Amino acid sequence: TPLNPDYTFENFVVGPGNSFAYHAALEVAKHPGRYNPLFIYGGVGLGKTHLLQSIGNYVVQNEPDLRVMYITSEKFLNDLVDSMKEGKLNEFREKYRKKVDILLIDDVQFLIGKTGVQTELFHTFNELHDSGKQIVICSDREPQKLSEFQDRLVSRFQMGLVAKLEPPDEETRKSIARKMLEIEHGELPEEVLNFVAENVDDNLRRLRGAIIKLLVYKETTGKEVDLKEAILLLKDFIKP
Ligand SMILES: Nc1ncnc2c1ncn2[C@@H]1O[C@H](COP(=O)(O)OP(=O)(O)O)[C@@H](O)[C@H]1O
Ligand SMILES: [Mg+2]
Repeated sequence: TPLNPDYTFENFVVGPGNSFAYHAALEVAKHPGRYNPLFIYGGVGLGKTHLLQSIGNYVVQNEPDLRVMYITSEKFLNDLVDSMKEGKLNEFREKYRKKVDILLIDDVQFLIGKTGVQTELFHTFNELHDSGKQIVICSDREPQKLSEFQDRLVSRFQMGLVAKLEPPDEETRKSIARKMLEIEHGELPEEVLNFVAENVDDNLRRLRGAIIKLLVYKETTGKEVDLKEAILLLKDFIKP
């Protein structure tokens, strides 16, 4: 149960592009089991992971005694592979069903082609679901657009909530960048913050990247960040 201290509902700025996703997520965490399952989808750096673990953290705090499980489709892959090699299929099934009340799986696009794993995940889903265990799945693609995927699994993804994250607008981006700073206990000029939150618009992974890059500079160069200086430092965040 090692979740990220930052990935919480409170450090999530809401905006037209992520509002619905954020509420579904929050709602699911307030009533684990009521809406099974929750499948969040969106492109890179849009809050999937962050949102996914918030459900985790929120539940760890308001439902102290409740087995919460976060995981990457990839680990679900790597763990199975071993289950087969090491020979203990049980240990695996005990770990991902018998001993979980809430199961959060991130980046499911990793299972494309991996029909092997796809099959085992399928049942894990059904057993957890038939016993009211909350399931949440994050994907960089929507159920349909998920290539090389077992229809039965895919149709399992839809029988619940389906929310889509979309990149935020400039106004909302600046707010995210500001809340990003708090979390890093940093600080920047009200003209640098702007320039960054206005030109590092690919995704939020890079937005934070830049905001940290600068902080690292303000660490070494004890002086400070000058708008011009920032632009030199952030070359690879405007045209990668
Ligand atoms: N709505 C948001 N409000 C504030 N910060 C956000 C928001 N969404 C994402 N972030 C920031 O971006 C990072 C998470 O990006 P992430 O969710 O992992 O991208 P992805 O969903 O593509 O994996 C976090 O560290 C967080 O600080
Ligand atoms: Mg992710």
